[PDB]
Amino acid sequence: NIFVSHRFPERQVDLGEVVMNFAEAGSPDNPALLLLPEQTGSWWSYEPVMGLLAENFHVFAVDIRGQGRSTWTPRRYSLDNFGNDLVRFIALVIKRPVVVAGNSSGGLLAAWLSAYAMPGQIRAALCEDAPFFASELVPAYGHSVLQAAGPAFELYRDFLGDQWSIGDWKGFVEAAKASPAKAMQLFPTPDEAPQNLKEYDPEWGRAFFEGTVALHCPHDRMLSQVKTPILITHHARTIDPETGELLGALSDLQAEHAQDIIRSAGVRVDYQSHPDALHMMHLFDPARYAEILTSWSATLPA
Amino acid sequence: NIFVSHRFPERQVDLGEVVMNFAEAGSPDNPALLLLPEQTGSWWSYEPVMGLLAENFHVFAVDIRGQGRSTWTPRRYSLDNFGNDLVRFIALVIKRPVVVAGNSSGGLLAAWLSAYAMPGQIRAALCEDAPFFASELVPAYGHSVLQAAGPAFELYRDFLGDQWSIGDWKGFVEAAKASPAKAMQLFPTPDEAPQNLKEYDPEWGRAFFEGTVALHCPHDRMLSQVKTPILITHHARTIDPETGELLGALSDLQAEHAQDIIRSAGVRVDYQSHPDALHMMHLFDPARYAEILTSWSATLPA
Ligand SMILES: C[C@@H](O)CCCC(=O)CCC/C=C/c1cc(O)cc(O)c1C(=O)O
Ligand SMILES: C[C@@H](O)CCCC(=O)CCC/C=C\c1cc(O)cc(O)c1C(=O)O
Repeated sequence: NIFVSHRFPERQVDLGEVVMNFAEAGSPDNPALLLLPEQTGSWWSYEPVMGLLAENFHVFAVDIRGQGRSTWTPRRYSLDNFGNDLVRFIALVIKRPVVVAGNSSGGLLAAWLSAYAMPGQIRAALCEDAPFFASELVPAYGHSVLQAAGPAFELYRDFLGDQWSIGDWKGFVEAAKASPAKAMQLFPTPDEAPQNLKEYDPEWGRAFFEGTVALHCPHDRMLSQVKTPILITHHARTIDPETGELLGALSDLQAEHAQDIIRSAGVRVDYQSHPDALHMMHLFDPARYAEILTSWSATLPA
Repeated sequence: NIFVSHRFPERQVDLGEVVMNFAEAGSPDNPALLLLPEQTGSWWSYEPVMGLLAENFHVFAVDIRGQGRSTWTPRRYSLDNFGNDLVRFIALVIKRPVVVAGNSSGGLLAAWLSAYAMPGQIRAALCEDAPFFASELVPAYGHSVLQAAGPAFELYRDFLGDQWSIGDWKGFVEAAKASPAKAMQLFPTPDEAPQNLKEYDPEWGRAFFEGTVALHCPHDRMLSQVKTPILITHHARTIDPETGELLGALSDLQAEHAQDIIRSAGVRVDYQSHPDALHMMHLFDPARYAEILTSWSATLPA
C-alpha cells in the first residue's frame, strides 16, 4: 500500500491467480498496443510515452506479476508464468490482436508471446534492449547473467529479500557502491528506496540470479519458435576492459545470434542499433521510442 | 507415427505452442468433464470408461503435452506449462465450465487448475490417487519423489532418454529387475515397450526425478490456492518396512495434510480411501470410478 497517483486511470483484472493492474489510453479504433515494463519497472514506466502512443494506438500498459499493483506470487516467478498471465490479459481485457513492446525483461516476454501465445494473439513483437542470453544462467552464446547484470540482482536478494522480507535498503546502497562490479553503477542507489523498487518483488532478482526464472525457457529455443515479425533495438553496450563484464543488455555477438535464430525460423526480423541510447529509451527518450515503434508498426501487414 | 486406432474419433487443436489431441463423447446438454491421464498414459487411458461417463457428461479426454499425439516440447515440461495448456484447451474447445478429473500426475493438474485456471473455468476437481508431495523433490511433508516413484523415472531417463533418444528398452527392463527399489515392481516391465509408453516423452520422468517439473509449483502452496471443491481418492498405498519406500501415489500422512491445506483455504474437500483399488482405478474398475465421479458430481452446486 505504498503506491502513488498517476496520469491515467488504473484498473485491475483477475486472470485466475494474478490480479493484473494496468492503464488504458487511446481509441479502440486504433491498433491495440501492449506495453511490458522492464524488471523493477511498473506500468508507469511507459507513462510519459503513453500520451504519444495513444495518438495512434489503443495502448495497454500493465504491471507484470510480482510488480506494481499486480499480485506478488512467491515461488512462481518464471517466464512461462509471466507470459501466460499476459496471454490471459490479452484474452480477457484486450480481446484483439496486439503489437507487443517490452523493455529488457519485458522484451524477453514480448518474444515469449510471439512464440508461445495463443494463436492470433500477437501481430508482431518489439524487443527494446532485451537481455537475450545475457539474462540466462548458462546461455548458448556470450556473457551469462553472472557476468553482466547478476551482481545487482544478487544484492536485491541479499539485502531486500523475497517480498521485501529483509528490507535493508541502506545495506544495499552501501554494498552496491562498494561492489567491485563495474555494471553495478548502471543501477540507481539513492539514499531512499525509489518508488518503482518499493513496488517490486526482489524475488525477481533471485530468480534471474539463480537461473530459475528461465530454466524452462532457453532463449535459443524460444527465439527459434517465434511466429510473428520482431524488431530488436540494441542500445548502449560495452565490454569492460579491466573486468570483462558486459555493461548493457546484450553483446554484439549475442544480438547477431538472436537475429540468425529468428531469421532461420522464417520470420521477419529487423535490427536497429542505437549505441548512444539509454537502456530504457521509452522512459528517458520517449519521443525517440514512439517514433521507432510507430514507424516500424506502420511497415507491418494489416 | 506409432499410434493405434480407438473407439472414439480423435481431433487436434492448436493451443499456440502445443497442438493438443483429444477425444470427445457425449452431448453438450450434459455437464462438461475434462479427463487428465496419468504420466505415461494417453487419453485412451479413459477409453474403456468414457462410454459410461458419456451417458451423463460431455466428456473430453486429452493427450497432455509430451504424450500421445499432443506435441512433444523438449525442456519446457512443467506443471505450469501443463496447466496453462489445459486452460487454453478449455477456453478454445470446451468454452464452458468443466469438472476436471485427473489420475496421478493428472490429478495434480486438476488441482493446479482449481487454483490457477482462468476465473470460472473450473467447477470442481477430482484427484484420482494424486501424488501430492510424494512427487516433489523437496516436499513440505512426507516422502520425496526419490523415496517413491523417482527410481522408475530415473530409469526412464537413463535408458529411454529424452524424446526416446536412447531407446534401450531391454536395458531398462534389465535395470528395473535389478533395482533395489521395492517400488520398482509397481511399474510394468514387458518384453516389448508398451504402446502407452511409446507415445510418451521420457523427459517427463527426468523432470519429476530432477525436481524441475514442480520447482515453480510447490504443492503446499498450490493446495492452499484451490478455489473449487476437491475430491481426493486415495487408492492402494503401503510403506516398505526395510527401505521405507512409499509404494503408491501418496502416504496417509501426506493425504491428511492435503486435506488440511484445502480445508484451511475455506474450500470444500472430500476424501475417499480405497486402499484395495489399483492406481489407475478408472481403467481397471471403470464402473467403480464412474460411480464415484457421477455420485460426487451430483452433490456439486449448480
Ligand atoms: C507408470 C505410472 O503409471 C506410474 C506407476 C503407477 C503405480 O503403479 C504406483 C505409483 C503411483 C504414483 C505414480 C507417480 C509418482 C510420482 O512421484 C509422480 C507421478 O507423475 C506419478 C504418476 O504415475 O503420474
Ligand atoms: C539497471 C537499469 O538502470 C538499466 C541500466 C543499464 C544496465 O543495467 C544494463 C542493461 C541490462 C539492464 C537490466 C537487466 C538485466 C537483465 O539481465 C535482465 C533484466 O530484466 C534487466 C532489466 O529488466 O532491466
